[PDB]
Amino acid sequence: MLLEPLLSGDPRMTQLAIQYQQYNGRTFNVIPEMPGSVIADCVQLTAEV
Amino acid sequence: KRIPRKTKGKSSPATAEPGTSNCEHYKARPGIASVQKATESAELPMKNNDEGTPDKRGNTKGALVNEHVEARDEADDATKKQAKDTEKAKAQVTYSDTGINNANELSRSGNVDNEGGSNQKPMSTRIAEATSAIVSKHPA
Amino acid sequence: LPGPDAEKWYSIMYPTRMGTPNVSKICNFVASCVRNRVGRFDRAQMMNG
Repeated sequence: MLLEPLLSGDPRMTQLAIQYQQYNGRTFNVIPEMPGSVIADCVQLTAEV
Repeated sequence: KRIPRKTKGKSSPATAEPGTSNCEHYKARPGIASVQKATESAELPMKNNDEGTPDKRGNTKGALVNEHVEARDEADDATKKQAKDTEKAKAQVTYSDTGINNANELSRSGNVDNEGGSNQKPMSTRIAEATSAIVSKHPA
Repeated sequence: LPGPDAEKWYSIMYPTRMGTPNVSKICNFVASCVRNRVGRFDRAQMMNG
């Protein structure tokens, strides 16, 4: 596998996050902040070219 | 040089040496082969869930079946695999028929597409039909 | 919609889809139509895929 569970309808994503809730409605969102990515930077560079 | 690939992609004086002497005299105390055979049981990665996913052409791959029925039969198949792996006639650790009522669970299947409709007709045939509806030919 | 024959059905279901080449009465109707009112325009998605 690679990227395959993200193909399960609505692939138009922005960022990934996983969360749960307690019993009293309080939740805990965890959003990992991505670093800059080399292949996407190269795709933007060759798009400029 | 010239490394192979797993998958196709695009192209279709005197040396007395009194130090060491390696013969015998220590046995493996939990057992080398047994502990490493457990390790290569545990080494294998997870098998993929390619159900309800687009293929190359765009059609959702997998069999046409209800989502909840596919989840329940998938728990059944896991119970039978657990029975064959513990080598009993019944898996003692069972995944199905538990005390938890789980009548709302859904595992992905080939019934539903990405937009949200059914797959009685695949997406390639649906697109080809919707564009073959409007054609025009030469006059006689 | 399912069935063995699905050719005529798109033209029957969507009258504003055809082109307007001439000053026939059918095209006189279709050229007097709005265009953002065809097909799907609303859904209620509750589960991921």
